[PDB]
Amino acid sequence: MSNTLFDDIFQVSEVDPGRYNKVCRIEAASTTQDQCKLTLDINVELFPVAAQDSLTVTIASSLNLSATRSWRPPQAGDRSLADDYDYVMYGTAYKFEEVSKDLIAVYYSFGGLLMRLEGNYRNLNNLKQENAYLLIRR
Amino acid sequence: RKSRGMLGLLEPPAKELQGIDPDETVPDNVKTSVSQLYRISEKSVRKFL
Amino acid sequence: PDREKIKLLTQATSEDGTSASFQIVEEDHTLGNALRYVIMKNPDVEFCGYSIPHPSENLLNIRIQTYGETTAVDALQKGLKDLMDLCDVVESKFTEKIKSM
Amino acid sequence: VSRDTWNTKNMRSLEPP
Repeated sequence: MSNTLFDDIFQVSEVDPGRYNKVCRIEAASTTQDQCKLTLDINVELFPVAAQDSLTVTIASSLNLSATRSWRPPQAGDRSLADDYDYVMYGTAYKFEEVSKDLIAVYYSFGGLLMRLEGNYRNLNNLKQENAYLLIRR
Repeated sequence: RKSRGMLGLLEPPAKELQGIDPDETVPDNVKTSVSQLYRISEKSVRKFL
Repeated sequence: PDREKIKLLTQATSEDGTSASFQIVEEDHTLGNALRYVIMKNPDVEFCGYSIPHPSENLLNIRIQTYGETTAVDALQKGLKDLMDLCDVVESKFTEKIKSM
Repeated sequence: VSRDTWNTKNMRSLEPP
């Protein structure tokens, strides 16, 4: 509930694999947010995406709502987010840029899978922190 | 800062109310937007120097 | 009592276990890979991997990092025992098939 | 064929030299 930083439904326009066999760069425009655009690299053998399909895209922190320092998966029966999402990535917002007055772009790297999210009014929701989950469901 | 309508304090200010912060009239929205876009801390400048 | 076969590498070992490097002499990819697979099938193990540091040495460093449940030594012991049980299963199946034919 | 030799023959050569 309070851990989702961004949430929108996107209509995919283009899915081009550029010299790739499992990663595509999808282009999607928002629904009812005419200014919000989305460019996203997706593993399409885990989450296949076709041109003109509806994607519910959510950005959240704290997906699950020791000093071992190595990431440990949550328990199998854990009531967490991503139960209702088909594709989840973990990355970091490393760049905020202005594309025009009242319009900014946010850049995420999910281990090299890049996402560029564009919009206007998200200033109290999107930050430059490691905690950023991308949740996509068809 | 000035493209957001608020004051771009390139030059130091000099007035009677120079003590008060010039971002009080801003309604907490473009402040966090500007901090989202450019946020240059004193520690960062000193480390760069 | 072979005190030279397997050695805990103290420099590459965490406090209170859960992370360790073991140096095993006269062993190579054969045991290293099978042991690594079996150990990785342990839910407590978060990092298993071996390396042969140099071809000129009959030597093998296997790395185990666990969570807080068990130690790297216990993970290695469980992996070795599970490798033995796997080999027993294979031997029994092969023997019964050979006898039947 | 189809006859076990490992069961009946003690493996001496498998001992570590």
